[PDB]
Amino acid sequence: PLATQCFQLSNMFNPQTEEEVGWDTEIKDDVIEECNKHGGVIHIYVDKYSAQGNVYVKCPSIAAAIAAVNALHGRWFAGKMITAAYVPLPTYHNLFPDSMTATQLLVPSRR
Amino acid sequence: RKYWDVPPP
Repeated sequence: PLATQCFQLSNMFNPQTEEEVGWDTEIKDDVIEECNKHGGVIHIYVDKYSAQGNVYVKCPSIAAAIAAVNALHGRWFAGKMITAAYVPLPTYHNLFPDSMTATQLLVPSRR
Repeated sequence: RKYWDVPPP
């Protein structure tokens, strides 16, 4: 598959077994913190409804996304193996139009 | 909080 600025993480959680309030905000912060070791994030969306446990990410550049996908794919997260896969830029922008103009690097919500 | 690189129990 061809590398792009965007990718999807899968198997990050099971929404049916997530009971704690603001659990998706904690997942978001886990992804931002981990991608700061690479090139950062400009857009993130935690899918609270798919059983697959999907997280959508947009990096500031294709190089930043390659660094993040290579480092995150096949990792353990909360005792489960996660998959990282590229998302074509028109597919990502159709899902998240507000990500088209995103430029600012995201900061985690928690300390 | 530790979830990254945590293998199954």
